[PDB]
Amino acid sequence: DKLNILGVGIGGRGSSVLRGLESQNIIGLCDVDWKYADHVFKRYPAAKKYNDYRKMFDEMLKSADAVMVATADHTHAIIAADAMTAGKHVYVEKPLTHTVYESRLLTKLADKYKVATQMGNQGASDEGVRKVCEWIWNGEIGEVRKVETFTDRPIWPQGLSRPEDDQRIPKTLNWDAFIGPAPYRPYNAIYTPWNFRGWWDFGTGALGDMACHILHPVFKGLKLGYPTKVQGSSTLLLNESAPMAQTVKFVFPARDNMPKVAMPEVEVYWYDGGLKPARPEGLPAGKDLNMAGGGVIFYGTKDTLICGCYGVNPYLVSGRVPNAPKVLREIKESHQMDWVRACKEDADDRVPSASDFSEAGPFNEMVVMGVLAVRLQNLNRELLWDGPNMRFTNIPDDATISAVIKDGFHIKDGHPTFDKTWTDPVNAQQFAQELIKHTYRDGWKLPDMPR
Amino acid sequence: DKLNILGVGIGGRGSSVLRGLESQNIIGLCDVDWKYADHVFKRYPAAKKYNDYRKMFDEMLKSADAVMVATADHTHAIIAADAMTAGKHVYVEKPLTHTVYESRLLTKLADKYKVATQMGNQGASDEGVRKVCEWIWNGEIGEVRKVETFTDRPIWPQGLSRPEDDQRIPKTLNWDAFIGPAPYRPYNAIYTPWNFRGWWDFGTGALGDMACHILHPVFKGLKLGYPTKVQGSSTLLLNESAPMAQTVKFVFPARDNMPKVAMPEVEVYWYDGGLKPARPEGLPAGKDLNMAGGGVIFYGTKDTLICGCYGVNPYLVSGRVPNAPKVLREIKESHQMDWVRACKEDADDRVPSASDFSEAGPFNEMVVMGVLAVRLQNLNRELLWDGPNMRFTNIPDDATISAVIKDGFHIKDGHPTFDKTWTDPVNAQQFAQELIKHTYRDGWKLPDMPR
Ligand SMILES: NC(=O)c1ccc[n+]([C@@H]2O[C@H](COP(=O)([O-])OP(=O)(O)OC[C@H]3O[C@@H](n4cnc5c(N)ncnc54)[C@H](O)[C@@H]3O)[C@@H](O)[C@H]2O)c1
Ligand SMILES: NC(=O)c1ccc[n+]([C@@H]2O[C@H](COP(=O)([O-])OP(=O)(O)OC[C@H]3O[C@@H](n4cnc5c(N)ncnc54)[C@H](O)[C@@H]3O)[C@@H](O)[C@H]2O)c1
Ligand SMILES: OC[C@H]1O[C@H](O[C@H]2O[C@H](CO)[C@@H](O)[C@H](O)[C@H]2O)[C@H](O)[C@@H](O)[C@@H]1O
Ligand SMILES: OC[C@H]1O[C@H](O[C@H]2O[C@H](CO)[C@@H](O)[C@H](O)[C@H]2O)[C@H](O)[C@@H](O)[C@@H]1O
Ligand SMILES: OC[C@H]1O[C@H](O[C@H]2O[C@H](CO)[C@@H](O)[C@H](O)[C@H]2O)[C@H](O)[C@@H](O)[C@@H]1O
Ligand SMILES: OC[C@H]1O[C@H](O[C@H]2O[C@H](CO)[C@@H](O)[C@H](O)[C@H]2O)[C@H](O)[C@@H](O)[C@@H]1O
Ligand SMILES: OC[C@H]1O[C@H](O[C@H]2O[C@H](CO)[C@@H](O)[C@H](O)[C@H]2O)[C@H](O)[C@@H](O)[C@@H]1O
Ligand SMILES: OC[C@H]1O[C@H](O[C@H]2O[C@H](CO)[C@@H](O)[C@H](O)[C@H]2O)[C@H](O)[C@@H](O)[C@@H]1O
Ligand SMILES: OC[C@H]1O[C@H](O[C@H]2O[C@H](CO)[C@@H](O)[C@H](O)[C@H]2O)[C@H](O)[C@@H](O)[C@@H]1O
Ligand SMILES: OC[C@H]1O[C@H](O[C@H]2O[C@H](CO)[C@@H](O)[C@H](O)[C@H]2O)[C@H](O)[C@@H](O)[C@@H]1O
Ligand SMILES: OC[C@H]1O[C@H](O[C@H]2O[C@H](CO)[C@@H](O)[C@H](O)[C@H]2O)[C@H](O)[C@@H](O)[C@@H]1O
Ligand SMILES: OC[C@H]1O[C@H](O[C@H]2O[C@H](CO)[C@@H](O)[C@H](O)[C@H]2O)[C@H](O)[C@@H](O)[C@@H]1O
Ligand SMILES: OC[C@H]1O[C@H](O[C@H]2O[C@H](CO)[C@@H](O)[C@H](O)[C@H]2O)[C@H](O)[C@@H](O)[C@@H]1O
Ligand SMILES: OC[C@H]1O[C@H](O[C@H]2O[C@H](CO)[C@@H](O)[C@H](O)[C@H]2O)[C@H](O)[C@@H](O)[C@@H]1O
Repeated sequence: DKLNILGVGIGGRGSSVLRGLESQNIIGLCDVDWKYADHVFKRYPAAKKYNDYRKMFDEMLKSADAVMVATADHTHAIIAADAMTAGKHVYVEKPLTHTVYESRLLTKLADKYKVATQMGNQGASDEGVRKVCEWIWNGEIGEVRKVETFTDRPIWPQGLSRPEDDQRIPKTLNWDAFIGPAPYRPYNAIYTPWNFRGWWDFGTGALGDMACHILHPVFKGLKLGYPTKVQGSSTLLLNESAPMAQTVKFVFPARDNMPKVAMPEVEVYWYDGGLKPARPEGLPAGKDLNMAGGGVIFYGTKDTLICGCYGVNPYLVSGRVPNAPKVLREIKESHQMDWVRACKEDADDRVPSASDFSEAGPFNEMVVMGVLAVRLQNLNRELLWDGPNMRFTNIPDDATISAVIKDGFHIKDGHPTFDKTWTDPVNAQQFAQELIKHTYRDGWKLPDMPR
Repeated sequence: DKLNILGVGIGGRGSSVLRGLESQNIIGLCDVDWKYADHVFKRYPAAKKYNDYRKMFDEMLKSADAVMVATADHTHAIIAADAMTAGKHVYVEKPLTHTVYESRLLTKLADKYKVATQMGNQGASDEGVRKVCEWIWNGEIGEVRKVETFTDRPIWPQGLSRPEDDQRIPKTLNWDAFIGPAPYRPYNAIYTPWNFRGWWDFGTGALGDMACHILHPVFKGLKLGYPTKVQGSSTLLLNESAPMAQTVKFVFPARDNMPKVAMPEVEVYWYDGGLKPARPEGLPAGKDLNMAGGGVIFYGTKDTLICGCYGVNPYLVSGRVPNAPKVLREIKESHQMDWVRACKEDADDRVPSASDFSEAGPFNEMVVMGVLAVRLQNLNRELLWDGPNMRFTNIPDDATISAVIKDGFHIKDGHPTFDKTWTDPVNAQQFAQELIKHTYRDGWKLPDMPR
């Protein structure tokens, strides 16, 4: 007796996800690009097709139990939020949302409406993260105070300028439903499909593409919540496009200790774009820190624990392979079909799936927080974050922010010229508020925060 | 009595340097590009002009006392080396050489021939580095075990492909004398004037352009020598062009202690291309780490000492202005005219200038060693360096190296493609030997290492 699922954003990842769900009932499909997406729609010949989720939701929500969402980052929130208010379970690809306010909105709506929820970081349903947690929690490495994490991404070009040409909107593409709540701009294929990753207003760069896969063991294993301090630096930082390489450093406060391991204040370093943490003491020359596209090094007082992306293949530098007590549930079905199971339990008995918004909500808040760190970098200050009120506490009321628009380097009869164009300065406090909570384009509205 | 000076590489920096020496006698000028450099030649209308340093040296060495060198990096060594074997003092812009072997060659030749020498890092003759040394040496910050250094450079584009079109050699440009001992290639104006910085075979990137200015306080003040370990990582690493941004980590061994401060094993971090060290504890929010294009943070057991590029404006995080005994020679003449003075002293009474190759020789070896770190990065290992024999000790003979030639990312009706083209693998041990000591193109010969 099957879940009725609507899909929204089916052309890319959404394709393989709907594959997971096929046992069920795909009854409605909604993509904005009927060309990129065609292959999928006619894999599900029985599903009424749409190209604006709001027409689909009007007609078809009354016939649906769940909603899968694999759109570009900046619309996940508003789609998911409209579905939960309607009583509907939602799978939502990672990253969960584009902003911090949105992540917190979703966490609070999941709670309020009592609906199965799942972020699309599927390495949360794998074995490797269960072994990292069961080991740290049995004190196998001791107290953890410094963590280093990295990806090799971006592997596409970032550092892009807004295209200066024109291009007409294809007949197959609903360019307005794509912009959604973001600020409107002239269409170009540099923005979709796929390449939205490197654009501030749509994607979250390497952070959004890879950090939810890489940092999930660090967040669950150290039972992290809100950080207290964050700082970032990067290669040339532009106003519309993410940079080629960034370093971010977070600091989290001490948490309750556990019986076999203490949970002190921990510093979490993130590197990407080629940049790597320096090699741990004890690690063999020649062992690659990258496994499946990234690495984590937990520096512990008694030993050093290393894993790959998706938490794969954890090992201790010393050579010891612990045999710690089993504590986390072993997920037997897939990452998607576990979410399905959760949808069919009554709210009162429901065993949440591995990426329920209760965990992934706050987790995404840390990933997306790294964006704020990198863009506010010119403030030249550890940024102090108050988590419960979603604001920095330590930005002066008269400091300002300016980004580079375009680099103008050129040589001129041998002598060089370092021209550059910069945006108009805005108030740093308002800049920041707006990265944390976006002002939605007219005709686009989130549901209210509860509580 | 006046110094007879030849100049070699006069168009760019060489211009302002010849300005310093004007009090003397500029009798010979040799540039390869008679167009870029015309302005200079006719500032010194009496100087026999050449475009190949070896013709000039034949005709005019027997008439010269000294030789100024401000060519592109990769020829400094061979020019300087031929001058010193002839009994001639040399000023040589920074970086001193392109390779480590060359730096060691020059240090040993200065010693053997007893000639005044000066590297062109003029911040060595300035005040701020005397204050950093007099303070460290008087225990004002205590023992230093961790140093962080950075520049905002490169401020020009690197990450370049060999140009695919052709241009003809102007009549004004002796493109062969330019290549010198480097491997020959078709001419293009992407290679000179000025822009050679971004090309492995000619320049050393941001390292060569800024690190001798930034790291000179760290080397002199901690009385460093050979490091024992290095490692590096970077953005996209190409086979002919330096990258957008790099991080290097050096480790030096403990040195003799001084009366008032101990000299333990110290780690030196280097960042560039926008990447910055995390902010020190104690430092005011808002205060910029960059001063005159870079920053140095000496982390001490009792206090934190910060300076800018060229060692400018050293301050302690605490707020104290120490008042340490004066120890280093206070340079009253200019950076160039001090070297001149040194040339006119008899060898046995010569007070060396502030950048005599006895110091700058080893100093450059560390700067240029950061290149080796970045290019050997794929070996996935802390590299152990044996200084006295100029080789790594921990590169396997089985292992090989491959660089990216050009990135082929493109999207194609929405579906993306991650092509990249790679060089043919070469033996890693021989690759490295050759970066340390280049094999000179036939017809180009360094002097022997002295016995
Ligand atoms: N879990 C993983 O392994 C994983 C892998 C890849 C992508 N993702 C995530 O999944 C999401 C999709 O990325 P992708 O590479 O598949 O993108 P894509 O652009 O390749 O495909 C997304 C599809 O959504 C459609 N779409 C976009 N905006 C829409 C909107 N507003 N309304 C309706 N349809 C819309 C697009 O036209 C396209 O067909 C992102 O959040 C991404 O980071 C997760
Ligand atoms: N001390 C500093 O502040 C500083 C400043 C600028 C440059 N530099 C250094 O000085 C050097 C030159 O830099 P630049 O910006 O003047 O370069 P440039 O390319 O602008 O000028 C170099 C000049 O030398 C000529 N030349 C090049 N190769 C030659 C060769 N083999 N023989 C003879 N002439 C040759 C060139 O045509 C040009 O006339 C580099 O080593 C660079 O790092 C140091
Ligand atoms: O009227 C309450 C809700 O009814 C539907 O959902 C219920 O039944 C679904 C079928 O199993 C379950 O998936 C769901 O958990 C139940 O609450 C509908 O999904 C909701 O939108 C209504 O709010
Ligand atoms: O997280 C705790 C500390 O971890 C590091 O140090 C521990 O582990 C090292 C090897 O991984 C050992 O050198 C050392 O003995 C341990 O203390 C790190 O050195 C510290 O900065 C962390 O606080
Ligand atoms: O960087 C873009 C994507 O990288 C990862 O995806 C690739 O690697 C996975 C591991 O083999 C494959 O399953 C996947 O099919 C590949 O494209 C990452 O998992 C994605 O989320 C990124 O978008
Ligand atoms: O925490 C201070 C230590 O710094 C070095 O090592 C720590 O951090 C390194 C990463 O840059 C790791 O390689 C190392 O395992 C960490 O403990 C250094 O090894 C030590 O002298 C310091 O204790
Ligand atoms: O990401 C949202 C927008 O960010 C940039 O714009 C802000 O920053 C400018 C100065 O750095 C201000 O002039 C402007 O008011 C801000 O909105 C970017 O330039 C925009 O295009 C983005 O949409
Ligand atoms: O792209 C739409 C608007 O963006 C900027 O404004 C947003 O963010 C501001 C802070 O930088 C807020 O003051 C404002 O509420 C937001 O709309 C820009 O300043 C506006 O001029 C644009 O319309
Ligand atoms: O005739 C012997 C040397 O002649 C030159 O050197 C002398 O004259 C110069 C005047 O200051 C100085 O370079 C040098 O210190 C003197 O030795 C020539 O430079 C050398 O090659 C000869 O040994
Ligand atoms: O140079 C050796 C150590 O330097 C630092 O330690 C001192 O400086 C810190 C602030 O810059 C102090 O807070 C710290 O407590 C001092 O001991 C550095 O923090 C250490 O990592 C180095 O071992
Ligand atoms: O990276 C460009 C160059 O930066 C420095 O030089 C600039 O700034 C100096 C003082 O700020 C001036 O003397 C000089 O005229 C400027 O070009 C640095 O000295 C150079 O080596 C760099 O190449
Ligand atoms: O050395 C272990 C310390 O880790 C941090 O230490 C360094 O980095 C800080 C910020 O990036 C600096 O302020 C500090 O001076 C460095 O030692 C941190 O200071 C502490 O939690 C640890 O002692
Ligand atoms: O000095 C740099 C030169 O080396 C690079 O190529 C070397 O390494 C290649 C693989 O990365 C080998 O195939 C080759 O034998 C080596 O010379 C670079 O590719 C060249 O541009 C430079 O001449
Ligand atoms: O264009 C550069 C010339 O040298 C290259 O070879 C050097 O590096 C090799 C290892 O990568 C050494 O084995 C070799 O002896 C060196 O000369 C290149 O392989 C040659 O084709 C070029 O002539």
